[PDB]
Amino acid sequence: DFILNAQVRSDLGKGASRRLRRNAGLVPAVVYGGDKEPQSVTLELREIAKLLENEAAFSHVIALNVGGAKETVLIKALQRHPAKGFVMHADFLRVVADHKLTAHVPLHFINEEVAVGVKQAGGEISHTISEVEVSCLPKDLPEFIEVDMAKVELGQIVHLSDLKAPKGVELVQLAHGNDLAVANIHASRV
Amino acid sequence: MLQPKRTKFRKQMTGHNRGLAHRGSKVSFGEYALKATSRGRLTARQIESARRALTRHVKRGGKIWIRVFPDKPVTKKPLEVRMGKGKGGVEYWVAQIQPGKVLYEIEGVSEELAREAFALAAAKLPLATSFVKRTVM
Amino acid sequence: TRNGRDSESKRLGVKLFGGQAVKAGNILVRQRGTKFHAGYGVGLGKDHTLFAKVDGVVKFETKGAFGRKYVSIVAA
Amino acid sequence: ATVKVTLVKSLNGRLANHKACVKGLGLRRINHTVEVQDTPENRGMINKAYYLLRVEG
RNA sequence: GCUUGACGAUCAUAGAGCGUUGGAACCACCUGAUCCCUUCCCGAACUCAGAAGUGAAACGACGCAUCGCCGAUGGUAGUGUGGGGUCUCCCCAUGUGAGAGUAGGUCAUCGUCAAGC
RNA sequence: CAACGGAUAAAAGGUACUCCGGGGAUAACAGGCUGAUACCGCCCAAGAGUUCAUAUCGACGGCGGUGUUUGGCACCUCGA
RNA sequence: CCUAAAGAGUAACGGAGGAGUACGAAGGUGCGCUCAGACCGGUCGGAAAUCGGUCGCAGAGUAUAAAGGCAAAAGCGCGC
RNA sequence: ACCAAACCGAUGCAAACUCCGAAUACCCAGAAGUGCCGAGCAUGGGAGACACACGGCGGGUGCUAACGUCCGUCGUGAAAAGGGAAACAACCCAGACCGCCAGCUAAGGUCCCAAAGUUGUGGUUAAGUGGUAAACGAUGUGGGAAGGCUUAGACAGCUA
Ligand SMILES: [Mg+2]
Ligand SMILES: [Mg+2]
Ligand SMILES: [Mg+2]
Ligand SMILES: [Mg+2]
Ligand SMILES: [Mg+2]
Ligand SMILES: [Mg+2]
Ligand SMILES: [Mg+2]
Ligand SMILES: [Mg+2]
Ligand SMILES: [Mg+2]
Ligand SMILES: [Mg+2]
Ligand SMILES: [Mg+2]
Ligand SMILES: [Mg+2]
Ligand SMILES: [Mg+2]
Ligand SMILES: [Mg+2]
Ligand SMILES: [Mg+2]
Ligand SMILES: [Mg+2]
Ligand SMILES: [Mg+2]
Ligand SMILES: [Mg+2]
Ligand SMILES: [Mg+2]
Ligand SMILES: [Mg+2]
Ligand SMILES: [Mg+2]
Ligand SMILES: [Mg+2]
Ligand SMILES: [Mg+2]
Ligand SMILES: [Mg+2]
Ligand SMILES: [Mg+2]
Ligand SMILES: [Mg+2]
Ligand SMILES: [Mg+2]
Ligand SMILES: [Mg+2]
Ligand SMILES: [Mg+2]
Ligand SMILES: [Mg+2]
Ligand SMILES: [Mg+2]
Ligand SMILES: [Mg+2]
Ligand SMILES: [Mg+2]
Ligand SMILES: [Mg+2]
Ligand SMILES: [Mg+2]
Ligand SMILES: [Mg+2]
Ligand SMILES: [Mg+2]
Ligand SMILES: [Mg+2]
Ligand SMILES: [Mg+2]
Ligand SMILES: [Mg+2]
Ligand SMILES: [Mg+2]
Ligand SMILES: [Mg+2]
Ligand SMILES: [Mg+2]
Ligand SMILES: [Mg+2]
Ligand SMILES: [Mg+2]
Ligand SMILES: [Mg+2]
Ligand SMILES: [Mg+2]
Ligand SMILES: [Mg+2]
Ligand SMILES: [Mg+2]
Ligand SMILES: [Mg+2]
Ligand SMILES: [Mg+2]
Ligand SMILES: [Mg+2]
Ligand SMILES: [Mg+2]
Ligand SMILES: [Mg+2]
Ligand SMILES: [Mg+2]
Ligand SMILES: [Mg+2]
Ligand SMILES: [Mg+2]
Ligand SMILES: [Mg+2]
Ligand SMILES: [Mg+2]
Ligand SMILES: [Mg+2]
Ligand SMILES: [Mg+2]
Ligand SMILES: [Mg+2]
Ligand SMILES: [Mg+2]
Ligand SMILES: [Mg+2]
Ligand SMILES: [Mg+2]
Ligand SMILES: [Mg+2]
Ligand SMILES: [Mg+2]
Repeated sequence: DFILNAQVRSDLGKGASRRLRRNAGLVPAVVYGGDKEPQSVTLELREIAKLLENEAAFSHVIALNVGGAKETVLIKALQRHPAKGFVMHADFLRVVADHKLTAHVPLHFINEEVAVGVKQAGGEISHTISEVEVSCLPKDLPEFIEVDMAKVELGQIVHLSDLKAPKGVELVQLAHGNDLAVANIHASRV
Repeated sequence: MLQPKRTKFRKQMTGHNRGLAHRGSKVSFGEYALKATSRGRLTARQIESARRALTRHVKRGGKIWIRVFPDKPVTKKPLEVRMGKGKGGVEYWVAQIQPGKVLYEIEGVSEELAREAFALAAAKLPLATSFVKRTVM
Repeated sequence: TRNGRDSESKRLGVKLFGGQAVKAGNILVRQRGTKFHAGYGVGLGKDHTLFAKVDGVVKFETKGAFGRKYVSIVAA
Repeated sequence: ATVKVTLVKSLNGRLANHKACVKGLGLRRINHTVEVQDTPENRGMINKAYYLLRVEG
């Protein structure tokens, strides 16, 4: 369940933050958004990493319990160690009932084995992007955009404008006059 | 053997190789990647030799990306030659590698088949390597 | 080797910095081109040298359109 | 208002800046103590040469 | 207190793009080339003499963040001093601290004078 | 007067027949540091081996050892 | 110009390029004007000449290398 | 059916690229204190020296080889003894006016050679690791967070 526990962070800087990761096993974090001042918090490393193997971790709303108070936020950005890969810093964006928010939503490709371009002409699938940028009110934020490739002939290109979004969801990039390809079917490599 | 088609200058200083790779450390194109954990530099004969070993194992579908380009010329002074009298001629091209840099990527194959393919490539490279998948962020 | 040539260094740069007291005729900046433009009380030489026509204090302000950098002299 | 400063390490091999910082408080030899007033200018020479001095406060 | 015109302060949070809108006075377009003046040809530009027309264009005002431009907090990189290590590189104590990105902001704000309302 | 602070207006070579003052401030031999090179091992395994990667070999690449060859440096020795 | 470590200066038989001139107007001053390039239409030239229009703002130019500059243009034209 | 300027989006690199951009260093002004009683500057008498070495940091060259070579900036030696690093110019501590059969400390140390804890508490190692090493290999062993099966019978064995 999408729950996080955080404690208020008072000591800042490089020396204090390097101590949190080394000694206490914690992670610094930020809570900005809404109409409120940013608040600095810290949370356990083994708990933030436990939430991050859910598929809809960044596409679902979280109830972050800070000390004894509670509030509704969404994972906005995430910093990772370039070599080891563990999370080093995370910032949350507050959620307001009447306010549009942007998010990164993964793509589920379905019935690939049913694709026409594969059985008949012996093609190959190549997903080009596995996520999109959306913009919707928090009441109708989707967990995943489902892309269907059953009826795709060999050599066909699937763009953003070819898929279907739920009620009240915008594709951002499409709105800006740039519909970049999602997937394709191509002949075998050799 | 990769090398630039043409360069502005023929030679370069040795320089230094410091820091980590905060740029070029994500799986951008494929779904599984080979990441670098130690620093060093790949000599464009290792990059080719590790690509041959990787595509030969799969040899059924799939797509493969190379994310490292060797674009730093290095020289050697011939044998039985004193010190000085100019700078030596260019011998080969290398790519500077920092910890965390992603080297190869692949998709269109099984998750397990990627592991045997990257283990065959990792044995031809003079640095420690890691296997990573792609995350949303 | 077919490379061993260079030229003597010309000692260019800012000679008097901001807040300093100038006397008339003092040389302020030595330049190639006009990296600094002459402001109030400052003249330009025939090799883009900034000197002082009055006495006072170096200012070093950037202003106006084109985003230039001006050297001027203000009352001490 | 007044601080006790004692030199506890040698001045051999230090930077010329740090030698001048210890000499500016009045210290001459090891285990010498001096009672200097607690001014920001004096406090700034203690902090520049903190690793050589013991401050009793 | 408002509109117009001239001169400045400041150089995009001040720009570009889109839409609406003004002619009583001012301005522009405008009429004509006798006269002053002009075109390496030409009244296009410059100049002169004006008063039938029109706010079409240009210009001013008012709207919209679409592009541009500004832009936190937090974290990260680097770094002076002292000390360490497995020493081509990094770590600790202390001081300092970006660039990029994110939340967001922006369709400016003033002075003098002259004609009117 | 470009050998560009320009020795004179005006100037090339040989010495194994050689000579003096000096130098390990500087070379040839041997010693030292290094280890590109050389030699000896090891890692991965496409392939050869009728089929079978490792009985025997082993491409393309990688990691070391020894001071052992050709070198690099010029630390000792030119009152041997 | 880089090395050169954000004041100056800074070495190597280090990495790259130029000079040993030109101009009586290519100098002074007053007045006037903006480029390269793309696209559209147009008699032979035709991808590219001369012409008209739209876009553009310096991707042009600067006697001569490169660096730093250039709208009061330091760029281009004319009279004296 | 190969190739495709140009544009759109993602994605790396640069000593001789820059829409940006520090810490230090540097220049100036004003202030308290300290200075060995001076520091600064000027003018005169006398010089020596213009073969440098290594260690740390920033670099070129070499093979990010050399007790290699060439620069910038600190420290030491040169011209510096004493204690430590077994011995060991250049490393760490510390700068010797003379005498004492007095005490306290620095670096480094406290079983015997050989001065001082066979000191106290909680763990690890079985390799004489400590007391020389790399890719790579291995049911060596300690700690930690989670998983997959499992009395509808799990894993090894054994019978079809
Ligand atoms: Mg720090
Ligand atoms: Mg180098
Ligand atoms: Mg980078
Ligand atoms: Mg040279
Ligand atoms: Mg040169
Ligand atoms: Mg020089
Ligand atoms: Mg003049
Ligand atoms: Mg001394
Ligand atoms: Mg010292
Ligand atoms: Mg007219
Ligand atoms: Mg910050
Ligand atoms: Mg900061
Ligand atoms: Mg910022
Ligand atoms: Mg001569
Ligand atoms: Mg000479
Ligand atoms: Mg000279
Ligand atoms: Mg002779
Ligand atoms: Mg002879
Ligand atoms: Mg002979
Ligand atoms: Mg003789
Ligand atoms: Mg002799
Ligand atoms: Mg010698
Ligand atoms: Mg000599
Ligand atoms: Mg011998
Ligand atoms: Mg020898
Ligand atoms: Mg000997
Ligand atoms: Mg076979
Ligand atoms: Mg050896
Ligand atoms: Mg030998
Ligand atoms: Mg030898
Ligand atoms: Mg020498
Ligand atoms: Mg001899
Ligand atoms: Mg003898
Ligand atoms: Mg003898
Ligand atoms: Mg500097
Ligand atoms: Mg400089
Ligand atoms: Mg020198
Ligand atoms: Mg020449
Ligand atoms: Mg000119
Ligand atoms: Mg034309
Ligand atoms: Mg102008
Ligand atoms: Mg640079
Ligand atoms: Mg350049
Ligand atoms: Mg005295
Ligand atoms: Mg004297
Ligand atoms: Mg000399
Ligand atoms: Mg000398
Ligand atoms: Mg020297
Ligand atoms: Mg020397
Ligand atoms: Mg030396
Ligand atoms: Mg170097
Ligand atoms: Mg060095
Ligand atoms: Mg190097
Ligand atoms: Mg030496
Ligand atoms: Mg060395
Ligand atoms: Mg040095
Ligand atoms: Mg001597
Ligand atoms: Mg000594
Ligand atoms: Mg000793
Ligand atoms: Mg020893
Ligand atoms: Mg001893
Ligand atoms: Mg005692
Ligand atoms: Mg002790
Ligand atoms: Mg004893
Ligand atoms: Mg005991
Ligand atoms: Mg032992
Ligand atoms: Mg041993």
